[PDB]
Amino acid sequence: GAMIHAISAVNRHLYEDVLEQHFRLRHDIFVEERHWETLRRPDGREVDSYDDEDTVYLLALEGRRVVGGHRLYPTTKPSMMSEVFPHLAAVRGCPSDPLIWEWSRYFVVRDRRDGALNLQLMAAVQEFCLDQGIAQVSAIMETWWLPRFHEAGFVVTPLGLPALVENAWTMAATVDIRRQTLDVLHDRIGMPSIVQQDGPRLDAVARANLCG
Ligand SMILES: Nc1ncnc2c1ncn2[C@@H]1O[C@H](CSCC[C@H](N)C(=O)O)[C@@H](O)[C@H]1O
Repeated sequence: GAMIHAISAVNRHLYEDVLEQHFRLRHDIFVEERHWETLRRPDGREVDSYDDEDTVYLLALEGRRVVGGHRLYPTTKPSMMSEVFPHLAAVRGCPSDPLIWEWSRYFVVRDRRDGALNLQLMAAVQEFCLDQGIAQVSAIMETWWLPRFHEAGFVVTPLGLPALVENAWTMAATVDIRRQTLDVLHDRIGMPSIVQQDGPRLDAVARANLCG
C-alpha cells in the first residue's frame, strides 16, 4: 500500500506540495517537540544549509500525507559533519566520497509511532542506497540510536569519541549499506520493496561526483 518516495532535483516537480508539508512537520517535530532551538525559524519551516538542489528526501506518504521520512546529502559537498561537527570525527576523519552520503532528519509523525512505519524507514535508506550503489551513509546521532541500528541489523562504524551536544550524548558514525541487512528487513516488513521512484531516474553517484 503506502510507500517511501525518493524525491530529488530530477523529480521534485511532482512533489512540491509534499516537500513544503515535510518542512513544516520538521519544524513541528525537531523544533516544537524536540526543542532543537538552533533550528527555529519564523516562517515555521525547518530548513537548513543542507536543504538544496543536491538533497535527496525519502518521505513516507499515505496518499499525499507525509507521515515520516529522512534525508540524504552528498559528502562531496560541505556537510553537517564537516562544517558543524568535525570534532566528533577527529579519530577517523569526516567522510568525503561520492559513495558516502550524510543521513539526517529522521522523523515519524505522532499518529504513526510505535507501529510498522519505523522499520520501513530503516529499510528505505538501505534500499535506496543499494539501488544507487551508495556504499555507506554517515550520521551525527544521539547515542540512543546505537541499539536501534543494531536491532535493524545495521553495521555501524564509529568515527570519533562521543561528546555532549547541547545536553545530549552524540557521536559521528558510518553505516554500511548491505544487501544482507536489506534482505532481512524486507522479510521483517513483509514487502519486497518499500521505495517508490516516480518521474525521471536519479543518478545519485554521478551527481555527487559533479559536486566535488
Ligand atoms: N544544520 C545544522 N546546523 C547546526 N546544528 C544542527 C543542524 N542540524 C541539526 N543540528 C543540531 O544537531 C543536534 C542533533 S544531533 C545531529 C543532527 C541530527 N542527527 C539530525 O538528524 O539532524 C541538535 O542540537 C540540533 O540543533
